Amino acid sequence: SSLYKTFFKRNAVFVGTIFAGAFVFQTVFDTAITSWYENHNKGKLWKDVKARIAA
Amino acid sequence: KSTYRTPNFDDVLKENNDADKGRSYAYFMVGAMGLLSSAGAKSTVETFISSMTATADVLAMA
Amino acid sequence: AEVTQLSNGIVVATEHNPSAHTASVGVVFGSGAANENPYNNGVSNLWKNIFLSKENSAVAAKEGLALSSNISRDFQSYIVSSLPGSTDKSLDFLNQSFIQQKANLLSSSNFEATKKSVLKQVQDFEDNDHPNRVLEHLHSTAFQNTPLSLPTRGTLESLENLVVADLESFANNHFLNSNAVVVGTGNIKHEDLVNSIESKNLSLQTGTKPVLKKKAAFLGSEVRLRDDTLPKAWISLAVEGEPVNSPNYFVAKLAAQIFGSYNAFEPASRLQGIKLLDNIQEYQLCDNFNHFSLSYKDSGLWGFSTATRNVTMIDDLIHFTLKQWNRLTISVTDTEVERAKSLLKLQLGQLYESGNPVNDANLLGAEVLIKGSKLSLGEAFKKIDAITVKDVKAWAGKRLWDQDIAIAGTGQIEGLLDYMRIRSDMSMMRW
Repeated sequence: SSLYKTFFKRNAVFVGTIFAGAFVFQTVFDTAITSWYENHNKGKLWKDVKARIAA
Repeated sequence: KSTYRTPNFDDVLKENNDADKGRSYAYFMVGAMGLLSSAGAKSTVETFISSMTATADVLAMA
Repeated sequence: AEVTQLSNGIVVATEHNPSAHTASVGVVFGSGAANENPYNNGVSNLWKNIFLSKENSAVAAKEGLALSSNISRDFQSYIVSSLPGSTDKSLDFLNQSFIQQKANLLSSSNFEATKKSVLKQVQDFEDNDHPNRVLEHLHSTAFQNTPLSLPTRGTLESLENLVVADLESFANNHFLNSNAVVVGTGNIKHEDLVNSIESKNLSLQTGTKPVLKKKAAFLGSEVRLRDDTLPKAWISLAVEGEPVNSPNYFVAKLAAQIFGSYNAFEPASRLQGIKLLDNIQEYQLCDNFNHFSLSYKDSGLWGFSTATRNVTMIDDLIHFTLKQWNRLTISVTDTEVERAKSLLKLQLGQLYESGNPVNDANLLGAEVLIKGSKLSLGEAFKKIDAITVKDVKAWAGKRLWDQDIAIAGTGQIEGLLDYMRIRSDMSMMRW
């Protein structure tokens, strides 16, 4: 896979880059999961129930 | 048998047309494992650390 | 200091030196053990042995000529030494053996007595010459199923099953004209020799070319010849080096000089300007070691060989040595490079200019067969002095850093750790 040799060129990924990528992942991954989860449960959430309420 | 006659490894050896083929795959795997672990460790540490923050029942607005 | 070479029908190469008492003449063929097969392996060595047979040797001794032959990987050579005056009688003996007696040397009484001698010869090697035995197996595993893997002396099994016809078949395919170079060293002039050669005509198998093959390739691997009865451990480890006629041919040789060679019993050796020695002398990790940059036509090997009685610390020997090599990519100093230049010149000089013309012939012959010429000793020094720290680093970062290795060893090697442990040391952790 030449896609690897463009970014890291035959060398292993260094801890600094690993740590940095981890912070990014944490945020991205969380939003992706929360989104899917809330969508999959559309109609049941409190957000949805509050929309059909007015007091 | 003569020790200079190296046994057959053809079934294991890759037809080297792409020299750094196994290396790129190994390093990607090693790198991805290192990434998901660090994120996992971070999340585990925060979970434990946050258990020590003010509990839901003690945040009374007097 | 002059490298003269001309072609008329055959390519003649010479290098004169008037101060030399003797003169050496010989033919060097562009084919060696690297041209053999796994099954006729040892044919070249066999040829060398009959050429030096009691019969052929006595004929030259009466005439006052001395015989010498050398079987290598990329080439092969047959040399006759004589006084500066008998420079003509050497050519008579050369032609008389390669055309006239190309059937008298191969008698069913001479061949058998010779085969019995190379058998006891190659057997003795495998039974006792552990350092060379290990170095030979290093080539064997490093270049497996490729030309450079075949050992020069051949294997006992391919040797004992060899016949007169195999010699002939090889001779009629490689001892050709287009795969040859006549060399002369000593004191004789170029014009002096070429005349005696261009005099006697006859082509003999002209236009014929040797068979082709597949390109040599390095394969990271190992062969472990454990033998707990031997009193030491002998190991050789290397990475893919440089082929002759490579831009980094000299950078590689310099790099090997940085770590150089060592002998724990020689007081002076323990004092060399080599950082690795601070680590290995504390617990005496080895009796000796020596680095090398072996170069051949298609490839080469860069690494080291070592011998040790400290069988429970072999891992420290390997570990300290590999940590030092890591340095070449990241922190080798100006003074280490400069020390290497000076010592490389001294050793390169002592090789190219010894008091022996037979060595000169082999060096000259081998060079002209590959690049069509010979780089003058003074030309080398210019290249050597031009090497910078930046060069060594660029080289190491390509050849040594996180690269596969090849390992071979014999004796008490239980302490030599697994491949991956050694391979992991070809680099260092960094942020």
